[PDB]
Amino acid sequence: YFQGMLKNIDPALNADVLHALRAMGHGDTLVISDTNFPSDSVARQTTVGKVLHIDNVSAARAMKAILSVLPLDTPLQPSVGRMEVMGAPDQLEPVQVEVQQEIDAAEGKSAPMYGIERFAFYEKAKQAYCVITTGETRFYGCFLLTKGVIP
Amino acid sequence: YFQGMLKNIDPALNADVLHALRAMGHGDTLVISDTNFPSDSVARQTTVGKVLHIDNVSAARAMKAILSVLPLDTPLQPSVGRMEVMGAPDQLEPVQVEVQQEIDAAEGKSAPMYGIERFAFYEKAKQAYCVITTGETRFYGCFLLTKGVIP
Repeated sequence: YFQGMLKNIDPALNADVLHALRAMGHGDTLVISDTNFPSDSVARQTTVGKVLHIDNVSAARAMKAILSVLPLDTPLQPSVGRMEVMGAPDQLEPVQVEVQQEIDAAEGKSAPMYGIERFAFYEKAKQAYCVITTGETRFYGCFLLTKGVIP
Repeated sequence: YFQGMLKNIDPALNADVLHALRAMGHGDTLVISDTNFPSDSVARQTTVGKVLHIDNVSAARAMKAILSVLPLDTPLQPSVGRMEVMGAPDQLEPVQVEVQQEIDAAEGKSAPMYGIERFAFYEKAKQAYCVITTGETRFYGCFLLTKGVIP
């Protein structure tokens, strides 16, 4: 839906998502979740308190939309966390490699995601500013972003 | 305050204003108000139901920020209304000429504001999606914008 789209802002960012992205401080986090993650329960614990959506799109498409406006904290710390595949900390899934492309495109440099164990990922998610769920059905399609700061 | 600013989005647009601008449909209206207008009472009647703010800035600075993201309905109808100076429908105040510059800059063509009588302006304001007040202290510093549509 293109309805109500604004000038030079990715139309996939709906009003509730734009609000969250703008209201977050430097160092605040958000989760982009797939359809598998328990987004409803986890979102109840976040600052926003309800699940936000970039619906029907892949995790990579969601990442592209979010990073088109959101600076990442890359100059100061690795700023996109991914889930670790069980028993294989270095393994990347197709859904994850696609998302990495969007991060590197937004940064204009290599910015590899850092791994987070499943349990730790859930606990970090509960401390996020918001959860933004997507149409991503593939396993391990969740990411933890840390907002940076524009000079 | 630059805190939390996003990439390529005028930082004067806070989260509540960005939300409103994105959530409005084609043909929805908003009021940019000066400090003189009864923004609190009028805003209670709008869709948003509370006064939004681009604080401390002039009406023209507010217009610049809003039009940096908001398409106007100019291809279809005159899309910025101004208050008519009492007994002088064609007269423009300094606050109004400044705002016209921002409109023409955003449109890249001449798009003269249309006049609205005081009483009509108030009644239209009550039907707006939102009122966004500013630091504009000068008289007649209120405007009625109509959202357009991007192809």
